[PDB]
Amino acid sequence: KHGLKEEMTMKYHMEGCVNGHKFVITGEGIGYPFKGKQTINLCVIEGGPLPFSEDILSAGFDRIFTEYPQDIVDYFKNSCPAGYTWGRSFLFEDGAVCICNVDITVSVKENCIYHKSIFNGVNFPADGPVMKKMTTNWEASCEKIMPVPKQGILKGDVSMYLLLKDGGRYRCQFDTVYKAKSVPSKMPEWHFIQHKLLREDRAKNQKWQLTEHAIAFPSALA
Amino acid sequence: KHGLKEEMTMKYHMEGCVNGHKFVITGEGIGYPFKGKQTINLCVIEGGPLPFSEDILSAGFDRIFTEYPQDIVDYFKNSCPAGYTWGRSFLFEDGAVCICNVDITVSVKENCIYHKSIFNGVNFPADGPVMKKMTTNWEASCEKIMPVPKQGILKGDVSMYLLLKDGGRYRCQFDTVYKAKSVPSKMPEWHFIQHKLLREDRAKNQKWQLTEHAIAFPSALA
Amino acid sequence: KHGLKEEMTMKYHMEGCVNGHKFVITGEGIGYPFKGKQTINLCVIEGGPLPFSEDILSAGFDRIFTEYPQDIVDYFKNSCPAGYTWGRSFLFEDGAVCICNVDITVSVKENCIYHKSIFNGVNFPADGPVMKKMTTNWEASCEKIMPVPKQGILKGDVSMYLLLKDGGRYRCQFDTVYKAKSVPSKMPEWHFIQHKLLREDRAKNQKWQLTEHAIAFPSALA
Amino acid sequence: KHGLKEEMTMKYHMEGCVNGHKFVITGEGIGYPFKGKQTINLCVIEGGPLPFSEDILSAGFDRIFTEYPQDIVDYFKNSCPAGYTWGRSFLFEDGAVCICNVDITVSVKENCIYHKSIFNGVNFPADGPVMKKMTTNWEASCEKIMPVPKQGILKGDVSMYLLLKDGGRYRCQFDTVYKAKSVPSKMPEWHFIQHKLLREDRAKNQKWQLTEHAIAFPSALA
Repeated sequence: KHGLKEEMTMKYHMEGCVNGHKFVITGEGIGYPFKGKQTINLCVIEGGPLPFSEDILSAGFDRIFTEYPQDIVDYFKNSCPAGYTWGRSFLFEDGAVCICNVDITVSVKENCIYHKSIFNGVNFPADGPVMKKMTTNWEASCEKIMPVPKQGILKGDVSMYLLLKDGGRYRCQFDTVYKAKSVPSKMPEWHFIQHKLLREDRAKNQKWQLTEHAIAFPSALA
Repeated sequence: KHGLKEEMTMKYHMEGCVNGHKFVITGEGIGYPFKGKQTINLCVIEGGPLPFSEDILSAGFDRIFTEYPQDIVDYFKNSCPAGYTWGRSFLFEDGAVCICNVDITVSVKENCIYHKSIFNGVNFPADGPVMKKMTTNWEASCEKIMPVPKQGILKGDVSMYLLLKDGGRYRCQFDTVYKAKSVPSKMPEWHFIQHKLLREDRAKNQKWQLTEHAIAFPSALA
Repeated sequence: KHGLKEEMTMKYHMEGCVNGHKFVITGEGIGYPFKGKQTINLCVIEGGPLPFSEDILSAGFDRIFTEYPQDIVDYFKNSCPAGYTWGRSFLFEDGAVCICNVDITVSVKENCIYHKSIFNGVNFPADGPVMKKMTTNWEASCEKIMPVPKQGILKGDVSMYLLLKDGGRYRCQFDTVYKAKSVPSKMPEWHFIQHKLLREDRAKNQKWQLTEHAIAFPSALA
Repeated sequence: KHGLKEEMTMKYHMEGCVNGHKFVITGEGIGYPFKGKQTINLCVIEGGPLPFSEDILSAGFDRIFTEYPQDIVDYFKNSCPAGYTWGRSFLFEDGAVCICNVDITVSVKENCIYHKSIFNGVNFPADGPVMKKMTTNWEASCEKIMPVPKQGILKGDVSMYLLLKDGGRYRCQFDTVYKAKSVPSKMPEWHFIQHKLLREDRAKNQKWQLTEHAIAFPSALA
């Protein structure tokens, strides 16, 4: 109906720079828009091996892949097949900061979703979990999604924790704007989305895999 | 079992200072620990009429009043009847900041819960929603609750929105530590709590009423 | 002329609560308004010994004691003898937060300046420099002072570093509003003030001493 | 001695993306390393006309151009002719965020300094001063420069104000790391630098000019 089928494929290109190191990452994978699941495999083709933990890039590679109850308006699916863009800031508690822009576009012909990313960051401390690769996975999280009705865009807000090998928690504040590639017809009331995101790594060429399950749920409290 | 019954009464004393103005507020109300509901009525007995919106004080007056599924450890109820203390910072987006400390203690004899608060704030702009009283209610929110196992305490984190009469959203970041008044035996895995909080105001003496429904829910994603 | 003489005496009362611990501190000392120097001695009379480093309270006990070139309007001296109030937030990098309100009033009769403070804080980590007393002194700093002409008040902004015994730096963001106790006649262009602040401690009763030198200087760059 | 002469020329290339709009800017100008002055002219060659105020990019195009008293170690000049890189985050008070990386390299042959920049940003509000071009100039500022001795790098910290056409002030927090392109021999004690930065705009092709005067000064307070 909007270009999507219960099972689809995805391609991801990310160009970036962290702490002055450039890199390019390319990724393919499988996803289930209505189940709210993606699984994707990534490969560094430039700048490898990354001197910073791969975890920082994970949310840098798609809300189309969210399970939405039919009662709530799905802005992301509604934007398809042309798709949507978004931008996000990442504010880490040790002062590091990153920013990401992503253009997402559905190719109905090939039943494939494309993701081009620019990812940039700075001020990760040399002696901190990211440049020393002491991060494990991101905790599950619950995101708030708020309409900016006058603008036709959405804002997301979620405070995120990265778990440390050595026990602890490393915080990162995510602030996101989501913009349909053309004017939507309806606009959701605000709502939550719950997320789970896991990484499993893979010595010739740096590679790894990510999985995400996400589910939307109304403001309403029983 | 821990001093609590399905229906209870509450008393609230808050002493504070906002933008240099002091005040004292006293409150009584009714609550349902296991349903996760309180309703409470408040009266200014000093410093009235408040020159700042009453909304800022709302979370300043109890997690005992949260509905907890039996599967997740309820730290707050477990701390009763002696109870617990907590402290919270409030970081508003226009630069204003507030802090609150609260001592909570259950009187099993009288089936009553006492709440003593100190509330302080500064740097609310004269020409902003709080000092001009243009705030409506707080949006529903979803709080994260994280164990600090080594310390026996909990940390809460939730980014909060106050709605404006004139449409918009005014943000406030809440960071909280919760400390049982003596050493707990078990410690919850981390979890979410969903909140709803509403104000209805009441010309002799400044008074108003607050209602809260809150429900805990596990990290797990179906 | 405004109640002040090249040498004066000061009295300081601070009531506070940090991390749930209350206390009262009383202080006397000597100061030189036009040289921009104070030296003051402090004594805990309640809640002693403090479980948190004394450094956090240092800026919590007077801009009257700033050296001002005659070319720039001195708002603080101009507010005397009635004096002025102020409020400040303190945002530490580990998430702790404090707030202070202070009423300052000159007693020309006795050539004495009074300082009443309320100081409150929360969320200092148990295992961090403040609750473990691993702080040394605050680095020198340069504060920005900005007029809010329409309101007749001033805003101060300075990012502050506390030095750690074990080498490092612990950051704290200070945001301040300064309010004359009645309407001033002129209002400064904005400007810098440079600060130096040092602590030397003193087993019967917890006591210590603070010294401050501060000098104002115009926006202008040679 | 380190490749520099009292008068030099500069070339600037910046590639960027703000709020999803890409662009390329190219710039030439004249500078006086030891007087701490640059003046530079800029031209958009891609993406013009910018939909966001030009002010945001101003600090995005060199500390070599700082007047340093001989008593304080000049890390930047010392890094020449090979030069140095740096990265900076920009945290605006309305939630927008930007990041910049810059590689600076001196061509002694041609008495020219090259500046390649990547500049990225997001979450500038549509209805805010930057996307509506209501900004004037940046106020003068005083930056703190702190050595990270173990790493051989420097950290800068300065809270910045952009002035608004319609009167007001728009805040931006700058955090910077400066990294010599090879290991320096000495390391400065920390210090201040005072900055002044002004823009004058110029209908065929979007162009404009920037000027900067900057002067370093020791921690010491007379």
